[PDB]
Amino acid sequence: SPAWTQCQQLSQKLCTLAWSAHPNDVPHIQCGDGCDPQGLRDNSQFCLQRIHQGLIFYEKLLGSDIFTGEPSLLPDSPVGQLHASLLGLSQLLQPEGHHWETQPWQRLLLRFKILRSLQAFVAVAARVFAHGAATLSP
Amino acid sequence: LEIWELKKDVYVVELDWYPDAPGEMVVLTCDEDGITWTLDQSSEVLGSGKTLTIQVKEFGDAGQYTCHKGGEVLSHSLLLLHKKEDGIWSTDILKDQKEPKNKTFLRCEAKNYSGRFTCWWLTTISTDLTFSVKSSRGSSDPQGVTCGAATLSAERVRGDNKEYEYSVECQEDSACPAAEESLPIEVMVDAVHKLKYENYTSSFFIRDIIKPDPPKNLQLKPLKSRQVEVSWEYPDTWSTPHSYFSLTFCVQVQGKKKDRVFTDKTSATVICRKDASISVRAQDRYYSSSWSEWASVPCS
Ligand SMILES: *[C@@H]1O[C@H](CO)[C@@H](O[C@@H]2O[C@H](CO)[C@@H](O[C@@H]3O[C@H](CO[C@H]4O[C@H](CO)[C@@H](O)[C@H](O)[C@@H]4O[C@H]4O[C@H](CO)[C@@H](O)[C@H](O)[C@@H]4O)[C@@H](O)[C@H](O[C@H]4O[C@H](CO)[C@@H](O)[C@H](O)[C@@H]4O)[C@@H]3O)[C@H](O)[C@H]2NC(C)=O)[C@H](O)[C@H]1NC(C)=O
Ligand SMILES: [Tb+3]
Repeated sequence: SPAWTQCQQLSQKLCTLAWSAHPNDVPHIQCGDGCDPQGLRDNSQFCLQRIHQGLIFYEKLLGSDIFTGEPSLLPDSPVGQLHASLLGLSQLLQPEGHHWETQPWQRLLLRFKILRSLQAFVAVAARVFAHGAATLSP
Repeated sequence: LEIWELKKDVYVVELDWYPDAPGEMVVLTCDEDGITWTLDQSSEVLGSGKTLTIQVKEFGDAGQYTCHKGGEVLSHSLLLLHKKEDGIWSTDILKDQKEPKNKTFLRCEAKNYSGRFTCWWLTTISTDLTFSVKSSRGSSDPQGVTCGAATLSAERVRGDNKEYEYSVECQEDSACPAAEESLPIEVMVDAVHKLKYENYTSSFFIRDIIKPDPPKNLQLKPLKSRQVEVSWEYPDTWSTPHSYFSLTFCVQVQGKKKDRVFTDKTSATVICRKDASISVRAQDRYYSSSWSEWASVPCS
């Protein structure tokens, strides 16, 4: 149902961009979410829905005040393409008929904390789509 | 409390150290007459009864206290000191490796995502050392991690003095190799040198301490020119299946310039030359952790 090879290509680009940018209530790919190899065989919809939930989560943060305002991101910063690739991959995971979409200046620390958490998330997502494209594909 | 039980009959006394510090008042208990009390191996008797009160101000007040009844030992009480100066606990037993960051006393490493890892630490002390290691994932609701015994693993000579290396192996009880970690693993090491008690902690995610084993079965196959087909395989200790836990590689042609090639395949074609070697190392493809050690084979 999902374009596995397209998702593999986009998720691989996400890992590259996530590390080019940065060389509690957060969604995580937990153990019971079925993103392991055996879980993807039984049913991949559970994992792919969790991945989609994390993608829209990080997409909102990258477009929020945390990253839009100052200190202004360098004109050639990888965050711009990173936000676009997050939206590009989450769009590929939304099937028809389903609607899954649902103070101090020292907050540069939060920027690096979000991107560090993002690097871990897209790493697991990239492994899921690379494994699915290699096994769950015609 | 300022005095607490570390092990059976072993107690740590938290000492705020400064000139003329009052120390702590410690009350003992013997597990009814003739109940004399000694310190270490001196017959000088310091109290009678089941309870004994002493003021611990320095290391001379620490040691093994023993309640004695009629020339017969009944119980023991070892007092160790955890020294605190200006707010910081002493860190004299372990050497600061100072990398990747300052105040790094424990360094840990994993070869895969199985939840098993090894931690190392160094010291200039050669005798009278006792180490105890405990670990858990999370601090609020700790998840089980099982660690083995700390043993002496290496001994190097750095400068005039000698460095002593200790290691320990730990394994997460219920590991999930493919999941995205949200709670870090905590490693706690108790260190005792004679009567001095200290402890050290390290916090990390398994993904951040990954260092794969070198590529295995590195071989060369010349063609007919200077071209050569390089081939290798994933290491045996790496996480499976490889279609999920993928590795990326760096192929290097070096003679004692540097020609480096980055590839995701387990093979490559390079140009050999006189007295040069072909080296390959591995890294997690999707998360930039440590590179493996070089696997090398000489040309021709
Ligand atoms: C590394 O070295 C550290 C420095 O020595 C060491 O810290 C000390 O650990 C001991 C052992 O845990 C502490 O003594 C114990 O204190 C307990 C009460 O304190 C905590 O529990 C209460 C609820 O039960 C809370 O209300 C308190 O706020 C407190 O929580 C604190 O936790 C940490 C310290 O652990 C602190 O940093 C936080 O800010 C919190 O304030 C007692 O219950 C213990 O008594 C036990 O035994 C008695 C006698 O049998 C029984 O009556 C009790 O029921 C209980 O069984 C014990 O006294 C000591 O306070 C710590 N010192 C400091 C300065 O915090 C640390 O543990 C070492 N690390 C490792 C891994 O060993
Ligand atoms: Tb006190």
